[PDB]
Parts: sequence; structure tokens; C-alpha cells
Amino acid sequence: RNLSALKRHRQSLKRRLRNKAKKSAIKTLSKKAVQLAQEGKAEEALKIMRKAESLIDKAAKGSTLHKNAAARRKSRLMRKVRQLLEAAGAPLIGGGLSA
Amino acid sequence: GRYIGPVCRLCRREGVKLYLKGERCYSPKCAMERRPYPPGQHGQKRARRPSDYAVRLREKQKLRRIYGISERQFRNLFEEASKKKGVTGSVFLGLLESRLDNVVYRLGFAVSRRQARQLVRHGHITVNGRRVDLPSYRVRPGDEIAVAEKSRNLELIRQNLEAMKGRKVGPWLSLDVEGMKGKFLRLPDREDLALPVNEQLVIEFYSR
Amino acid sequence: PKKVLTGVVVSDKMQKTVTVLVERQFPHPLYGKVIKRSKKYLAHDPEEKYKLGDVVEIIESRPISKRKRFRVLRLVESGRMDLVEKYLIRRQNYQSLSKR
Amino acid sequence: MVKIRLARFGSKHNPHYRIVVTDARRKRDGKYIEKIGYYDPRKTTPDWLKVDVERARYWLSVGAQPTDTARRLLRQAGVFRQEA
RNA sequence: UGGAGAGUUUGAUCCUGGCUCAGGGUGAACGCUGGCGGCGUGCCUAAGACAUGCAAGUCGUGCGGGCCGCGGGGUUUUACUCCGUGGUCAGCGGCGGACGGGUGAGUAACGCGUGGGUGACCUACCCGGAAGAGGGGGACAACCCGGGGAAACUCGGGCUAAUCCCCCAUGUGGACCCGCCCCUUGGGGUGUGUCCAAAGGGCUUUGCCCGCUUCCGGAUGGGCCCGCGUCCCAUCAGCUAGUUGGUGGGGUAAUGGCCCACCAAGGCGACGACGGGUAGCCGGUCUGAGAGGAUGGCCGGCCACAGGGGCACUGAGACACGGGCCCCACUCCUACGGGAGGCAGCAGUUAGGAAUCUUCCGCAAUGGGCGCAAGCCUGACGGAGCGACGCCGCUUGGAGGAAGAAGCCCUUCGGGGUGUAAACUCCUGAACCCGGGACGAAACCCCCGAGGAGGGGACUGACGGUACCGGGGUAAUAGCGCCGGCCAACUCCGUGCCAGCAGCCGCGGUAAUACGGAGGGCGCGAGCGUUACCCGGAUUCACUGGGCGUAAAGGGCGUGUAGGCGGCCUGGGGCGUCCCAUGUGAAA
Repeated sequence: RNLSALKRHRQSLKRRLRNKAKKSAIKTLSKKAVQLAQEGKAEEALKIMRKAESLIDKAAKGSTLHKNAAARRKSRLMRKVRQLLEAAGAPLIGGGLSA
Repeated sequence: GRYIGPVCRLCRREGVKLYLKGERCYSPKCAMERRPYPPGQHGQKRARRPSDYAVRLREKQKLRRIYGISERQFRNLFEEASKKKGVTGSVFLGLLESRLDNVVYRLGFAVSRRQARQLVRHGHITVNGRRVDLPSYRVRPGDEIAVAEKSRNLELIRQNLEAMKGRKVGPWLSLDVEGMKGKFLRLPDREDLALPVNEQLVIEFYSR
Repeated sequence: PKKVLTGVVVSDKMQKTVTVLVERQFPHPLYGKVIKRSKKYLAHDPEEKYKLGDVVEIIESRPISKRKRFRVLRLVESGRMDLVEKYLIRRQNYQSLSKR
Repeated sequence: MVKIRLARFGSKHNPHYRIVVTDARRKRDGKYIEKIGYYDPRKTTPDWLKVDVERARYWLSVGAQPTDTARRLLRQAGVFRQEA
């Protein structure tokens, strides 16, 4: 009949809610970053980066993109951001960016 | 279960008698003396040629018959002879006689093997302390196998005591008529205590 | 104890990738006599520093790729041919066995 | 996590435990690592006291845990004790 | 420290050479017989179906509650509100449900065994150590109102909580990027710019405990990879398009085409690919002189699966037996509107089959869950039950007792055999009553010292009044196969190629030591035989250990590819090879 895996089920549903929504947020923010980046203006993409990385260790914070994938996507993001920057753009505003 | 019945019918079957039923099977007949030679219809027809293997087999039977036991356990302990090292069959005969029933026998306590099994199984015989049942209980160099507290108060016990005297122990079975006891000692063999069965034949037959 | 094999480099056929013709001796856990058999592993040569025949020493590596394991390290001797040559002949004679 | 505990290997009514280190998750009568003890709660023969003093000490050091009657057998083995 | 053979083709012999048996072994089964006990082991076929019962919870030292209740606190009182407060039940909340458990269907695979790599990784739950706990704010249950449903239970508005969800700060340390430094596959220190923390409970209350946040380290486990070992069909000879390789990205914990883009054409094979058939591998087990042959229940390690197949979420950990969704198949429930179930968990049921168990007891021990503990759950586990189902232990009696009874079989009718056998004589005492009677259990807990190390104090038995010890005491189940050679055991009737026997040779065609029966003997003994099934024998796939003149067997001869295998001197190398030292080869 019953169990405590009905409790485990519903719980898992709430946890999935928060997880899903936050992860999706990360995805979109990153997309914003590449938009303004392949454009070629640091500025707002620096704001986007801050928001992004924060949410990234908000993912590491608990049960989402844990440790690596958070950091891995930090790396890959800033990387793909940086390369397109000096391509038709002056890499300024020292944000999540060294020099 | 030790055949049970016409026992010294084997006293004649092997050919030559054995200390079997006790007083009688040693008196003017183990059923022998009177007419020793195998029973049955063919009782005395004209003895044929026993195939070599069958001389061997008849020896196996012979030995396990005098020793008073089925050849099952006998088989197992012959294997134990193969394993426990020594010139197999010798230390075999030894670790055969070391069994408590006939230890009690040659110690001069029981008159006959069957009688022995009864006495020992009923804990009439104690072993170095506790009244050990089990006719099949091998002892060790030093253990003093006695009788029960109610045995000094027993009858054919004193029969055995008095009528035995003037008969020396199997040179390791150090009894007591003074307290009804009996120390265990060294391992006897084919010559320490002899019997009419060629061991080599027995072993060769057995393990084939 | 990263296992390393000493073997005759076979066929430069790919870029950044070489085939390596290893061959090991062995006894015979039944009949005593010794035997021998060839094995082709994946030499990782990111700048074609190796070519036809030249025996090199190969390395138990990070999974470089799909079956492409076993990098390199120390080159050994070149001007080999002859060996790779015989092996080749045997290959053509594999294409000399037909039931069609 | 790891735990130290008692595993029986006696007959149908002949109890006899061993004190051994194993990562808990392992089954009762199963493999272990360090054969570091044995003990019989029936007092068969005066040998019912066995704990590997040294590496049991050092085991409870490295971050391990015991069982119940294990605490018992160590408060007898004195590996617990510092002598005071 | 271990190795034997015989039957069998001839008038007769030697050699050859198959069929046969002596053997040990089994989760066995079948007929005949079958007493107590110990330990063991008991669906091998339908991975077919399963009704019922139980099998995963727990915490109020995480947080608001309805409901049984007490002081009844307010009520000057009312009607009953409401501080306290013993007890039930859901919720949010936290850890477990990824352990434990069953199965061999799949899988010929890096699955397993095995030796290692990971400078490519993951690891809550207990030990180490440094850094720590500023504030504000939000959602939905439970519960409030109303409705529909057979049940499954379901929708809408409305409510307050918190270790529940958050944002700025606090930043040793950590993460990224870009740069230097030593290292050399992503190892490690480091400079500039951004991002990441934290949660409160309980009291013996001003101090301790349980939980906390961050990193580094420990502990164990685990993924990833690699060398080698791992079954028959060559009447399966060519296999392939994510296929082989790269560069560039996704994804993962990370490596890798596992996946995509694109680009270069390789990738593999008689050293036995690709394909069909077959099976979970093993420490080992049984056999065997040895090598080897078989095989893998129980037990232990590793696999993979839950009726078949695909999937994802949660989470430190899973494609998750007893958690969800989906499709197909299948039974099952209903008032037919529409639904629920998965025992290859434990018992038990049903069919299959020649075959294999009680729908039992205890949480008293061990081990697992969670809890400050108290504590509760615990068909893991501990035990009783049923089966000669196997090993072992044991009993159905022990002593004298006849030139030998009676009965029964043989006869040359004198007797011979069953037979110390019997009856009896005594001795004991299977069973079975009266009594007493267990070990299997000292911790956690309480106090002394602080909860630290150490001391005393106290609860804890299913098994079972059984094991066991004392007294008392009754002669009290014996059967199965063989008896022509192999092979120990022969005479007598009936039967007359009919009835039959048979493992092979053959035995019966009216004198059978073979058939039935009967006397007697051999063997075995709570056992006896039968068939089955594997290893032996079988040196009959011969590696120790073989052969091919005429017995089975030399290619119709050449040729020469590959492979195999090589004369004599010298020294270098030290690859096989031998030795030396350890890690390992867990336990059993």
C-alpha cells in the first residue's frame, strides 16, 4: 500500500523544481554572455559574468552542477568570452577577468 | 551392528579360532576344538583355490572380525592410517587397538569384546576421569582409563579382577587391581601385541 | 609500473597516430615449446616524428582515443623496413585465401 | 565509513566470534581487511581474549568505529585504557 | 609416499583394436526396508503464474499542528476559551529505502580472474587540523471553507511555522580566467580582477553537548583504463561507416567519437576477424600416478537482472526488487462511469517434473536503520520443524549353555547342515517415569571521577525444564543385493528356446550351481540395490604418454609463400631461461 517513498517522491519533486529552474537560469545567463561577447563589448557581459559565476557556485553550493561542471563551465565560459573579446573589442573592466 | 548372532560361526569361517565369546570361545571350543572348519552346506566339500585377491579379502574380513566392528568406520580409519604417517598398516594396527573397547579388553577389564562394548557404552568404564561412553574413543600416551564409582560395587567386575591375576598386561596398559584403574602408554604394533592376520595383505587388498 | 612495450612501428598511415607492431614470446602451458605473436597498439605521435618501420618504445597512456591508447616516448632504431616488409608480404597472402 | 565488529563462524549451536575491521557496508559473515581479533562469549578455553592492541589502537585513531560488545571487549582489552 | 586390472573377434596363438565391467563421487531420484542423535544440506524443470501474511524505517537535541487527556491556567462565572501537560496521527524536515536480500535470464565481455596505471577522477556516513555562526526577507503543507469519486482519492481559493527557500555582508581557504615559478599528460607554489560560506537545538544554562560552514588531510569504498588468462562450428573467410584518425565543441566526476560539426582514409583478419551455437567468471570442488579431465548448489569474492524492453528525476551514492513515468504483454478489482497488482525477499499456493520443506519461535546474541538516550523497526540473523538427504555417532543385548533337541533342506538313510543357534541360567539396562538443571550475557544504562582513561551498581534467554547430572528401571525394529566367468559364495525341486536372465561372454530346445522356488553360504548393516549423471580405468587425442611397410592412417608428384627450426669461432646485449630480495596471491 503506502510507504515513505511517497514522501521521497514528492520531496524529489520539489528539489527537482529548484534544481531545474536554477540550472536553466545558468544556461540562459551564459547565452547572454556569448551574445554580447561575439558582439564585442565587455561591460554588460561582465555583469552577466558576475551573475553567472555567483549562480555557478550556487550550483556547487548544493545538489546541482557540483564542484567541476560549475568550475568547468566557469573556465569554458570566460575562455570563449575572452577570445572573442580582443577580436574587435578592447578587453576592459576588470571583473571575473584577470588583467 | 557387529553382526550379532552366530558369532563364533566365523571362528570357523576364517579357519582358525579367536578369543571371541570369552570363557567359552576359548574353553574346549570356540565352537572349534570339537569341529573347526567353515559352516554351511558345503561345510567340508573339498576346499578350492582361493584367488589371490580373495585370500586378501578374507584377511580383511578376518582382521575386522576379531576387532569387532563394521568395515565402514573401519574403512574411514584405515584411510586415517594412510594419512597419519608411519608404515601404514603397522601404525594402523596400533591406532586400531588404541580404540577404547579393546583397550578395556586387553587391560583385562572385560572378558569378551561384545561384553566390553556393553560395559564401556554404559559408562561402566571411565577414562582418565569422566565416564566415557563411546566404544570408539582413542586415548593418548599417559591417560589412565578406570571404571565407574558403582563398579567397585559391581560383580563380574570382581570376577574379572580375581580370575585374571597371573596374567601380564599389554606392555602399556598399566591397570590397577588396587583401585580399578589403568594408564595408557606407548603405541604397540605387530609384535608388542600380535594376532593371526598378515597386515600387508590387508592393506594391499583394501586400497586396492 | 606503467607498462611499456618495445615494438616495430608499423604504417605511419594516420596523422598524429601510428600503428605499432609489437611481438611477444611465450611458453606453452601444456606442450613446453616457446611461441610468439604480434599485437598492434596505438602509438601517439602528435607531430609525425615516426615513420615506416622505425622501432620505437610506446607508452601505456591516458586513453588518447577510441582504442587509440598507448602513446610513445623513446624512439629507438630506424632503417628497419625488412621486418615491416615481411609482415606486409604476409598481409598480401592473407588476401591470398578465398572461397568466392 | 569503516567499523570494527564481531563475525561468527561457529557450529549450529557452537558460537565463536572474530573481531575484525570492515567497511560496515560489507555483510556480516563476509570479507574484511585486518584480521585483528577473536573471542568466544561462552568461554570455551581460556583464550577468549583477542584484540590486535597496536593496530586496533591505531585503527580507532585513523577514524574508525567499533560495535557494542566490541566496546566491551576493548574495555577488557584495555586498548581503550591509557593506564591513568 | 603415490600408479594393479580382468571380460571380450581364433580350431588354437601373437599383435591390433572398439563395446563391457571392478572404482570413487552426487543438492539426487526409484523400488524393498527404516530406531535415537549431532552437524549439515534439501526446486537441478516454469526468469510461468502467483491469493493471503509479514519483509523499511526512525527521530519532538529539525519545525507549526488537528484529536484522546490532566492541572483545568483565563474565565468574578457563563458557554467553554487557553499557559502548562501524559498520549495518537499526518505534514513539512533530516539520514536510511543505492546496505541487507533472491536469481543465472542475459552477457564470449575487460564480465571475471589477474598484475598494475589514474600527471584524467568521484567518496555523505566516523578521527586530524586551521578558518568560522552580522541581518533581513519568502513559499507551501498540516490546518479553514466549498465541491466531485465505488475505490483510486481529486481540483479551486485561504492559512502560520522552522536546521524549509533565499540576497548583501564576514573570506583562512577555495574556483575560474590571464601571467611567472619548479615539475613534466591537468603535478605544485604564486601575482592582478570577480564569485562561494554558514543553521540552529538541548540542558546539569553562563558553561558544556548534538548538529553547522570552508578548505587541506585521513578512512574505506568506487568508477575509468591497460598487460596477460578465460568454450565448440573454417561445412563461419572476409568484417566495417561512428566505421579508423585528426582538429574543434557538447556531455561526464573525469579520460575517451560515448555524442555533434568538420576534415584526412583508414580500422581488423588464418597468430583464426566477422558470424552461428553454448554458458554468469572465480577461491575452488570431485576425480586423477601425474599432467590432466569435469565443474562453480551451499559458503566467500566480483557480475547482471527484477514479467520483457526505453527512460529520466531525486541524491554523496541508482536507472534503482518491495520509489516514479511510459509502451507492450498478463491476470486481477468495480455500482462497469473506470482502475489496482510484480513473492528471481520470507513462509506458503499453483502448474511443470521421477525430485526437494513449517503460510512456525525470538529480537535473548551477532550485524544493519535512525535517535542525546530511552527506544523502536529489523523474515539479515539467531533457532526449533519436516525428508535416512549426505557425513558421522549409536542401538535392536551381554555370560555359560548339546557329540548337538525340536522344526526345516541334503543323502550312499549310518547321518550331514542350519546350530551356541534356541529354550533356560544369571548380568546389564534401548526405551521410558520422579528429581534437579544449564553455559550461550556484559556491555549500552545508572552513579564515583567530568560524559575523558579507570571502579562499583543494575536489566537482558527464543532455544527448553531441552543439553546435562542423580536415583529407578523394561531384553526391547533387520533388513536389501549377490551366490555361471569377471568375483568371495552349491546342492535340491519345479520349468523344458515356453517362463525367463542379461553390464559384456551367454544362460532355458524335459538330468539348468544363471529361470522361479527352497536349504545353505557370500556381502552389507539402518541400511541395500537401480537408473541416471561426471572423472577414472583409458597410455582409447599419448604433454610426461602413442602412432601411419601389409592392422585405422604418408598428400598422385612438384613448386615454393608464410611459419617452424638451424653449422662452427669471438665478444658485446641480456630478450627468453635460472637464481636473489619483497608486494601480492583476503578469508575459507
